[PDB]
Amino acid sequence: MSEFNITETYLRFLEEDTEMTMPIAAIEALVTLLRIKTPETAAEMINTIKSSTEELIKSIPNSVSLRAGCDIFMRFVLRNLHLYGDWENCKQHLIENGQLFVSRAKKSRNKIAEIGVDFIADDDIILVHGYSRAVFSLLNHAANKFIRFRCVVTESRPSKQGNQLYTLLEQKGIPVTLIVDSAVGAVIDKVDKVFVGAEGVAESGGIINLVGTYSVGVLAHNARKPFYVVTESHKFVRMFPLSSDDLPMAGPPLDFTRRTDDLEDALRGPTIDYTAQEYITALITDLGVLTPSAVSEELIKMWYD
Amino acid sequence: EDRLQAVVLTDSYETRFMPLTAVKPRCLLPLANVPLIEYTLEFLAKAGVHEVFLICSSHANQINDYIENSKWNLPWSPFKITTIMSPEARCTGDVMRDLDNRGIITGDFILVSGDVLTNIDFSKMLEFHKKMHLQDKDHISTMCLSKASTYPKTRTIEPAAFVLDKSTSRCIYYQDLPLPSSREKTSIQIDPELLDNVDEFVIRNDLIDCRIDICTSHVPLIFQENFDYQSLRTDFVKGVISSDILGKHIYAYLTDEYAVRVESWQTYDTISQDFLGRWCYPLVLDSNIQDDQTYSYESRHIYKEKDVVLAQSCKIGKCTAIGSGTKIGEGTK
Repeated sequence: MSEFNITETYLRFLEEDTEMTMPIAAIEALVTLLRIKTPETAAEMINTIKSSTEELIKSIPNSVSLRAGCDIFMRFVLRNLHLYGDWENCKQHLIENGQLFVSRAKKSRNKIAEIGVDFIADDDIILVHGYSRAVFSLLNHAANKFIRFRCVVTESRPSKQGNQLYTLLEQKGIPVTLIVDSAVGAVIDKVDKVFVGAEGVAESGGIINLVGTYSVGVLAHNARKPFYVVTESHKFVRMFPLSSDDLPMAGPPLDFTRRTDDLEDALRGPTIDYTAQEYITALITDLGVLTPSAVSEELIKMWYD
Repeated sequence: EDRLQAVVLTDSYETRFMPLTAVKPRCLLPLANVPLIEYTLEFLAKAGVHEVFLICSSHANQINDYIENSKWNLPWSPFKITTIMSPEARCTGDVMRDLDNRGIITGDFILVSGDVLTNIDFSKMLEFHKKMHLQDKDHISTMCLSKASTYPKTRTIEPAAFVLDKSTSRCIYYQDLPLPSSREKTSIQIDPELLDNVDEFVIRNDLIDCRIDICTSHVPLIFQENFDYQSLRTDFVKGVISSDILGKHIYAYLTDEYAVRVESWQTYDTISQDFLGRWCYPLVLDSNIQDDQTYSYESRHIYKEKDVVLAQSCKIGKCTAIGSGTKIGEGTK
């Protein structure tokens, strides 16, 4: 007898492997939610997940990649309840689909590595920023193809992830430097291509991942380099700003409260930025390469109704 | 007009490439990762021919099996392909007369001696040859050649000097120019008795030889009973014009662009780089026709196939060409 909310199902398998990421872990928790708890009626099933997704937003309010996972699972079970099976087969007809994304969204990243080959060409110095793991699997395919390139890793401050990526692919055997994020503007002229990855895509095409992907994006547009971004086909959320201000973590990005005893002072600003359509130029899906205008329409094609 | 016959002969420059050539002919040697049989064959595929006639005076067994592995024994080629075996040291012209004693060749047909490489059209050569037909019935042939304009004396093996007409471009006489580094044998001679009906005539040097001549079937019969001619232009184009036969007109032809023929490795040194550069427009390397290659072009004349393992920190300079199955290392150049 589980409850699927916090850790009695969900945070079990987040300590199982750091190959599954946050939103499909919620998708893995949401598909097994109605699988065991199948209350033989179409009404309270969706009322179970509306209780369960809204407390899951309440569980971690500042991991809005989960909110994209909370978004499209409702978009999954809506059309899966469509084809009009009167809930008779649609109990089984949903769970015979069932384990799709643990067989399909797990193979997002290698399918990204199938079609993201011909971006990193011969002798491209590559600017990466933040642990967006689809980039590394694209770089895993690049080392396994023995195609020639180099790599440059920025910081990820304060999220520390840039120190991991230097250790992650030096053992793989790529010539690489870790650079500070402060030294982007004096180095970007030698840099030719640049790869990042969003935690979620907004309505105009959003980069809702890290602290300064918009900073390195607006550098690259004045450098006039193709600012690519690597993601997959389950990373879409309706949450869409008008400025570069999303929901913050807890407070406004200009706090002026004081240090009580020894409180952290680098952690006063934001941790999530926003980039509109203007500064990206292409992105990757499991559907294929995608222009920043088509990422608006496919995020609206089944979203208005 | 129709039925474009031809005759292809390799195996005259075995003297030239003697550290090589013991196991394979000169024509089998790779210029840019692929040999130079098919450089001529695709060029007379451009000619719109119907049949060829090979001459293999040596290494005859390893010619046709390569043709058996070519596209030319498969029935959509422009020509059916025929070979003629021969024993060794069967020089030029004596290959013709025995073939003339066989006598398959009818009408107009294509002499390609040596091994050639070019970009010239087949069209404007031939109505120029038909213009000679409409200007003369005692005509012989039209010898198309290029113009090595900025470089005399670097046509390596033999320097060829030609004198021809202003208007009709009838080649008046041939005399072989000596070695240009040899400052001693400083005299040419042209007998002015045969200079009657020209009176304004052009004497040149820079017509680089490529032996690409086309002619009617009457002039090998003229060449037949004159069995004491052993070369193409060292003896026969002189004696046909040095007043011995009366009233026979051979023409040449000059073009303003690329046509060349391999003589030595120094010719193999130059025109390989000219073909690797864009000096062989339009016949370029990324066409990838022959062993249906996979070359992709990059700037500063980079010819890489697929399956090319390029290592880190190895600079690739200008004018290079890389096939598959290759692996460069670190720190090479």
